[PDB]
Amino acid sequence: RRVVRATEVPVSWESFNNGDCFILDLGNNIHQWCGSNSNRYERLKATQVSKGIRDNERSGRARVHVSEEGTEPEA
Amino acid sequence: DEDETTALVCDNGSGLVKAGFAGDDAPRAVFPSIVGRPRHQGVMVGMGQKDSYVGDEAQSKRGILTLKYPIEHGIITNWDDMEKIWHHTFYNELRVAPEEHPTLLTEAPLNPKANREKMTQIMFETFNVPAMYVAIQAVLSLYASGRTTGIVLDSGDGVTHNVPIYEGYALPHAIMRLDLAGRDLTDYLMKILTERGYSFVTTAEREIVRDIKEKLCYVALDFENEMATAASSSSLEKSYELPDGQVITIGNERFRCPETLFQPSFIGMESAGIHETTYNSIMKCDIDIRKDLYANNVMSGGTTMYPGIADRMQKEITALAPSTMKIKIIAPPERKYSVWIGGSILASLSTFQQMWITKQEYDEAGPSIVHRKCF
Amino acid sequence: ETTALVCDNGSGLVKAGFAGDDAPRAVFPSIVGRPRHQGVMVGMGQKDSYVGDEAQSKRGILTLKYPIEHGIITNWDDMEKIWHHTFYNELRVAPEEHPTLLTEAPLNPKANREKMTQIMFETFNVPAMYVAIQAVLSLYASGRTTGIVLDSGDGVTHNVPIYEGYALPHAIMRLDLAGRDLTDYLMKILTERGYSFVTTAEREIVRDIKEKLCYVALDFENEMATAASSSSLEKSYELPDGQVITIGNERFRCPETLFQPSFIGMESAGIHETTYNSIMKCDIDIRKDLYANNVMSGGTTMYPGIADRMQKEITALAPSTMKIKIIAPPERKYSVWIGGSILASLSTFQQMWITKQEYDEAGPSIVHRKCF
Amino acid sequence: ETTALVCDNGSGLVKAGFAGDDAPRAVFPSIVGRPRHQGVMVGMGQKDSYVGDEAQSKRGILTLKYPIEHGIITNWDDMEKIWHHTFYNELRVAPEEHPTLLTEAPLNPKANREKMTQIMFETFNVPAMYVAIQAVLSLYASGRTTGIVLDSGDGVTHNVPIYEGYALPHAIMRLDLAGRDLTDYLMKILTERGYSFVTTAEREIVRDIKEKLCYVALDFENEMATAASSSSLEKSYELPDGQVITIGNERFRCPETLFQPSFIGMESAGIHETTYNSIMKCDIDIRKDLYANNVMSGGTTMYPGIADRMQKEITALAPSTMKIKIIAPPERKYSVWIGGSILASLSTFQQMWITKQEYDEAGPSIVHRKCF
Ligand SMILES: Nc1ncnc2c1ncn2[C@@H]1O[C@H](COP(=O)(O)OP(=O)(O)OP(=O)(O)O)[C@@H](O)[C@H]1O
Ligand SMILES: Nc1ncnc2c1ncn2[C@@H]1O[C@H](COP(=O)(O)OP(=O)(O)OP(=O)(O)O)[C@@H](O)[C@H]1O
Ligand SMILES: Nc1ncnc2c1ncn2[C@@H]1O[C@H](COP(=O)(O)OP(=O)(O)O)[C@@H](O)[C@H]1O
Ligand SMILES: [Ca+2]
Ligand SMILES: [Ca+2]
Ligand SMILES: [Ca+2]
Ligand SMILES: [Ca+2]
Repeated sequence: RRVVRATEVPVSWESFNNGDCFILDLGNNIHQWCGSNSNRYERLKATQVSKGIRDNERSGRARVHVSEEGTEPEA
Repeated sequence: DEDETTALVCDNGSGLVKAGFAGDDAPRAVFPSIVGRPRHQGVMVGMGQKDSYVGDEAQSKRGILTLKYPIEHGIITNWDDMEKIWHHTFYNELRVAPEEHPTLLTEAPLNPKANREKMTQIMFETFNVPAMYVAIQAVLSLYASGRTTGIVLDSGDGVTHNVPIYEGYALPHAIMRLDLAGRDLTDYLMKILTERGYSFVTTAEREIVRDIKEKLCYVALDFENEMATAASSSSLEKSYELPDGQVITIGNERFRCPETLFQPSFIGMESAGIHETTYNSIMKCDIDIRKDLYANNVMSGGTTMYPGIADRMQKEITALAPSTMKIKIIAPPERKYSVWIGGSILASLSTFQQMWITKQEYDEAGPSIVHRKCF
Repeated sequence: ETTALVCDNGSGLVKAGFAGDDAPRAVFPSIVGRPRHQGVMVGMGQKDSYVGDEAQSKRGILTLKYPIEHGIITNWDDMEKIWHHTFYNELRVAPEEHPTLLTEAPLNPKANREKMTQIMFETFNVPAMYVAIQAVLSLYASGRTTGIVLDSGDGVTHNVPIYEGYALPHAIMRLDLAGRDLTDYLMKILTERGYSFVTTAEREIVRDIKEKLCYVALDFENEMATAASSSSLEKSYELPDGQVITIGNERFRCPETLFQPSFIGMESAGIHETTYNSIMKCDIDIRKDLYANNVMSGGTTMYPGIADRMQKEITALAPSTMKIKIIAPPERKYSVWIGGSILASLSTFQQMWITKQEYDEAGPSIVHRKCF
Repeated sequence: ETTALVCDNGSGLVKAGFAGDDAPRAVFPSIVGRPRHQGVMVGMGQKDSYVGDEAQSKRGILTLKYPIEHGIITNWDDMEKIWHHTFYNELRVAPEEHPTLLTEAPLNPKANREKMTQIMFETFNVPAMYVAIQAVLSLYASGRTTGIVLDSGDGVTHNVPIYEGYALPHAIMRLDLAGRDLTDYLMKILTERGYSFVTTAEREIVRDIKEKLCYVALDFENEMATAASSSSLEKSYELPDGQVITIGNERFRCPETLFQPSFIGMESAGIHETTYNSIMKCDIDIRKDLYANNVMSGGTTMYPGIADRMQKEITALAPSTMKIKIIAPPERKYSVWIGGSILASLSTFQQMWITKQEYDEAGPSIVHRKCF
């Protein structure tokens, strides 16, 4: 809510909930999934962590995708 | 995290004023920006007959008042009435003294400079706030969505503008503005309601036509097939109840009114629709950043609250763009108040405290400090 | 115990990694970008200078400057930014532990060598350092000790004769056209089809068109005849806006600027006969091996048919009493790094390092006597 | 016995007249207007397409489209309407009797040349035809055979070096901003004074404001300082609805987009250094007169003070060991037509015509061998 943090969670559909936000890292493609009940600050933190993990760990050799419910890509 | 603040966010849009505190999830006072003055003879002495009514009480007594909007297509016209509006929203709605609270205000792009100097002059001299900032509405709407890359189509009651921002950097040469919004849709609906014999001339009748536009109108997916369906059958007709007890019915006028947004030639303007305005807003940007801007179309404002406008927008942009591109359109359900929500974010950020225009900067630099600090 | 670093500073493509590896760990273009619009999304990690492939990603909203032009270091602060991005962001290592091996252009001025020594030893505080030459390290990458090297990267083209594992400074020659000038030529000859590319942001798009779709014609005039008559060689490319362009005779006209410099107006010689001009400047008795080892290096040797056309053009104008072969390994675009990796990992390279304490009581002049 | 015709098809202003004259007979803007409302009063001369200055007269009730954009013909049927309106209504001549001379932009695609040949021979049935270049007729109007020509009209700006009476195609460059983009930038920078112009009907009013009240500042920052401090340069204009606008510092900020394209977000070079970029691309021997003959042409060279600012900007970044002079004749907005009228009226031009029977047994390909 105020102190927003990231935690590594194992890769499964059961780990997803609607109240938080999620960052799926698949190498050259990074997907940002936002919940419907997710708020403003963790959306901003998800965007900031996404641009950080693109431009620092991969040095811009990635493409960040933003999606929500119903608009999930094929990846 | 982000540090606390005692700032106020006051979206002073063309139809509504949305005022509240920074850090909160919703604006505390939402009320339409009108000033009502009586046009009838007051024969009953006493009982507090005011010379002017402001806010929601002006909506309550609108039959015996003439109503004026001091904001006309984003430009503030009558400064005394709009000063009365800020006095009402500081003292009567929020019930706070502005002397110990910074204030954040909103403005459309490509407004005249004299709006910014006069807004600076009445905020610093009259109310004596300790700080001020003014920001673009579409930047604040993109703050609300949480994204950084995207084109925002912000359409209030007076101004409909396209702003593309790639990463953190806006492109000022690609800013489009069109004076086609809910005022002109309300006036066009008032024109086409005479085809069924219903006459609406006064300002309270303009408020009633605004209510029927909010409550019944919708965007058709394809205009000619929906016109043939409405001509063939009578299933599309719907009813509405006047406050005096009369009942009216409307058919094709449900979808002919928002079609002015996609075809402005109904009201005599040769400028093209909002879809082509979005398309050449994308085309005026340079070639490397079209891919991300197609997939992050964001709408905001009450004028984007029609049902079915996202599907028509998707079909028109999918027709205009080349077929290999994926086009995604973001329409959150809280997009009416997204300007204020992003304002609460931007007032609540820790970085922002070294961009407040303080009192001493205004005293040393005149009202022209705001163009060197803001935008 | 510690591992050395190899860093090949190319004119438009810099390679880096650890010693003892069969491929460079990071390949990224040496581009320093600066923003050209104002950042209204404040507090969200906006930077005054984007460097490396990060600048390549958001290349539309930046102006891009090359710190090395024509193989020679010119802008030094941006070059230090390339080094800071290379050590700290790319390789993710501290420079204080690892010795660093660099590569220099042939016939570099000595002041550039002294300043490379000074910003390596002072700014990053390396424990050991060494400088070496592109072309002889490409020859060690070819497994040979005697031969000509045509090193044609992004800035210049160098022709280096080497005998007994050492270059011959009278006979290295320079020809100033490479893939940057080919990109500008392709930028010129797409205007007749109606496609416009005028700024530095879409120059890498034209470079990608050059990399994906180009080939060297073995004979040029009949290829004009077949391209004018038929349309079998016309192929399409997908721009990242989604517009599809189509390329006909301009696919192979762009390699031919190397053989005909008068396509872009300068009076100098083509790439085939300048090797003849270099090899006539050498001594007679060496030439029997010196023609036989035709080492090709650089990323502008990736074109298909460059070897057969090179063999034909050398065989036309050399005397007919001698056999000519052209060699072109598949890893010759990384061969300078492969040479740096094998030289940094040797059992005899520990005494050839320039240590910190040797730099302290000699200053920036010990690099001349040891890198020699 | 018959008289030839000169027809310079500008991107926003088309000129036409008879050969051998000191001025073009008809100058009118190249627009095609179409009605946007329903004509309820029938039988009173309503047309489905107004063309020429007639569309400029009743421009309030029309939508306007430019058939030529960026110097290149795009919409062809509207261009046929333009040619019909030149031949029949303006000049009041039958096209079957008079030969016609045409002008094109440099680096014109070949298909446009063939299509101009095809519609000029088939539709109107001319007896003779010839196609020339803008810049060579601009140089012939100046009485020179070697020089740089800056043709900056309404669509595009061209820098063309010409040596020995012929252009150098490797050094011609096209910078794509002109008076249309200046009109759009002035349309942008009149909003802050509260004046709103949006549609194409009032774009011509902004063009008239740009023509009547603009000037190039010799130095920009002190001009901005004196505009901010005093009010001696603020002047008024009378709009045709009776309202009076006033303009201050925007009088000189809008010519400065030619020197600074970053005002409209274009990353490309300013107008002074692209001529330098053209002149280094020429050969080293022929620069000495080429710097001396600085020929300015086009309607957007008619600002007061553009020549002195141009002299200052060239003299700043050129080497100081040579003299820069710029010529600017007062008739330079019609100089293409003057060069065409001199060229058509000669005693050696009757053999250079492309006659009808030469078009018959060659098709639309004889223009590739005769207008060169
Ligand atoms: N497949 C390809 N086809 C065409 N050109 C290519 C290809 N691959 C790379 N290039 C070009 O090769 C150049 C990069 O090669 P290389 O890495 O050897 O150069 P460099 O080390 O930066 O240059 P220099 O030796 O001048 O310092 C660029 O101009 C690039 O466009
Ligand atoms: N006095 C003036 N000051 C500034 N601009 C002017 C003036 N007179 C004309 N122009 C502008 O010059 C342009 C037209 O000039 P000109 O006739 O040379 O161009 P053109 O032949 O139509 O263009 P192009 O060569 O690109 O085809 C228009 O933009 C017009 O507004
Ligand atoms: N549900 C709705 N359907 C259609 N239009 C709406 C709806 N709600 C609000 N509007 C329109 O939005 C306009 C005001 O929107 P908003 O942007 O919130 O206020 P402002 O324009 O003052 O900033 C009104 O003119 C109204 O016509
Ligand atoms: Ca949560
Ligand atoms: Ca609004
Ligand atoms: Ca190299
Ligand atoms: Ca012209």
